[PDB]
Amino acid sequence: SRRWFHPNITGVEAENLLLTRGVDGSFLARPSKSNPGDFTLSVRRNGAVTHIKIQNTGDYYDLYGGEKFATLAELVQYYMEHHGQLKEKNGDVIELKYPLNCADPTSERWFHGHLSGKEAEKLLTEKGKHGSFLVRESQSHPGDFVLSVRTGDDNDGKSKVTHVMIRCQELKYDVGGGERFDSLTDLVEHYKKNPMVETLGTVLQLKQPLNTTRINAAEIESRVRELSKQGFWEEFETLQQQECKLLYSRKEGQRQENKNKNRYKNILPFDHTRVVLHSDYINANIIMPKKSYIATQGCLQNTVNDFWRMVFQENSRVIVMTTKEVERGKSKCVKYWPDEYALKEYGVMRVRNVKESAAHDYTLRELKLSKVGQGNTERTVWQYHFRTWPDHGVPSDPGGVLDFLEEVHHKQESIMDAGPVVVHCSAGIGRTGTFIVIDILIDIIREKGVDCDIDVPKTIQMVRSQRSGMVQTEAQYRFIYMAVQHYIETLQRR
Ligand SMILES: CC1(N)CCN(c2cnc3c(-c4cccc(Cl)c4Cl)n[nH]c3n2)CC1
Repeated sequence: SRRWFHPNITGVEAENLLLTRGVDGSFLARPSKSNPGDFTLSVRRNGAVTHIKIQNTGDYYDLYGGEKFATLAELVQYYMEHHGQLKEKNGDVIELKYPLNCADPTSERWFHGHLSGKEAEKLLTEKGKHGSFLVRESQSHPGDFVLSVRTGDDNDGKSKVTHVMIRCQELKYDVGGGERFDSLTDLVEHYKKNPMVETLGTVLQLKQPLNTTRINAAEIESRVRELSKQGFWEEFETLQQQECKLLYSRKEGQRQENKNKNRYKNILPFDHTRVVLHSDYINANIIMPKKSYIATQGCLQNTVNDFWRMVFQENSRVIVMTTKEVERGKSKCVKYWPDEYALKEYGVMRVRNVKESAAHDYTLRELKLSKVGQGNTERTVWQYHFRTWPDHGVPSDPGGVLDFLEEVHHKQESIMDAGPVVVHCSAGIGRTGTFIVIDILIDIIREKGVDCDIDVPKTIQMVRSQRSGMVQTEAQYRFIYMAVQHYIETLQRR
């Protein structure tokens, strides 16, 4: 559910909150507002408060003293069910028992804050379907709210927009009668499941929030203008608040004959999208939006053979490596390719490094992949190794990635019936997710023109349902917008 995350709260406010409205076992999560990628797991225990630091440089949620995780929902869930691992540095144990729910409706998809009643009717008239609703701050009475909901059938005749007053009196919310709720979210969820019925029959059904993220790709520059007043951060954490619906099973990655095949213990592939080898386990996920992807981790020494089994089985002809072998003084991926002009065997597979071509931003390696025994199974697999990506943060200018991405797309289209494009970094969720999302959004634009419809958060959430935590930080989220805008400019400048 992820109500335990408080988006706009200070460190001391979380202390008072756990100590007045919480008991030992209560916990919450919060970001440091000035330091992005800085998160704290504030846990109450032994009549005091324990602050556990979490850092996200772009690849994973690194919990200090603990493990690394793909999302905060998977972090909190892991420790609530695997009790004993979260320890107080000095041996003592931290217990996560009672999620302290937040009341802020800012990170909700349906809450539009300081929005007028005429704008709300226009957007619902234009973009809303049956059941599309929004909640805005009250035009008339300061402090109150208005639930605007569209009903009908999808205009000419019978579709309407009903406005429901939401009174807020002494921190409780109600629709003028019945039950008073502790938050706007609780009120919406209640009438989302038990919808209001009008006096003459019409059911005020809260189906889906009014979409306000889909834009015309031609006006990308206008949306980047408003997201940078903020807009970017409040749009990204609204995306992060929907990760609680993506706790799909990871039973295969958790099995113990597979625990050594994962670079990071608690970053595992979803069971319904994982790549199955013909043992059968590799930390890799099929990503589907004629182009699909394979998002996977950087190879370990004991999974290099499994990696080349996957590349062969999927008929992949392009590999995208978005990491160095060593970054931040730690190994992020094993060298799984032979030296130039050399021929090496990785299990039942054989790879020849035909020729390496060095560019400003990347190294291109023409590799010949074949299976030992079968006489003519050779295929050219092109490895695009991006090297200029920094250790922390994102590139300040998207030009190098876009040209690196344009070259990969041309390569993939030159090969008839080529399989999915293999993308990998360290954990295979951050840079890997940022790359796949940018390529997915560009593939839409390059086909159906610059005046097409793109939805950055809806695209990311779709990709996140196929692999945990695709796109890691807000800096990457912002970089996705900047990359798509730069690509939009270069075509229309041409
Ligand atoms: C004012 C606001 N609080 C912040 C800005 N707006 C939005 C609106 N839709 C979203 C999404 C999104 C879009 C499609 C599917 C899914 Cl699953 C998501 Cl999650 N991600 N992020 C947002 N931000 C309006 C509410």
